[PDB]
Amino acid sequence: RFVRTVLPFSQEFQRDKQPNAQPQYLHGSKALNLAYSSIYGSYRNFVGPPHFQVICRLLGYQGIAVVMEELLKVVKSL
Amino acid sequence: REIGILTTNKNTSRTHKIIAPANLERPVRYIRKPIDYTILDDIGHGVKV
Repeated sequence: RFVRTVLPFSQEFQRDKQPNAQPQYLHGSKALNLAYSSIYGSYRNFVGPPHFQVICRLLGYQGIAVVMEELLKVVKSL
Repeated sequence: REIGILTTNKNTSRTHKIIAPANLERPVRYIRKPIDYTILDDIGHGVKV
């Protein structure tokens, strides 16, 4: 399992603003939205096999190859 | 083809847990013989008496 560190050395991510819309577009009604958020809150504090398998399913094979090549280039630069 | 560029074969094979030879080691019967001192003469610069 992967867990977050302490005293971060980088804070330059500056992610994009979250999209906001009616409750219907995301997990149906408002009551349903809270339940799902609580359910998935246990996966936020760590990264493990469940995250990797979902990535494999979503990325197929092209995503894996491009990610591997980019990681190799990153290692080469470092 | 894209994931295949970075892929190599696996040197994995299957063999049985125990493998025996085609011919086993049969026992050899014992024969009593006297001490002979004329068996090392044929090797090296031996002496015949």
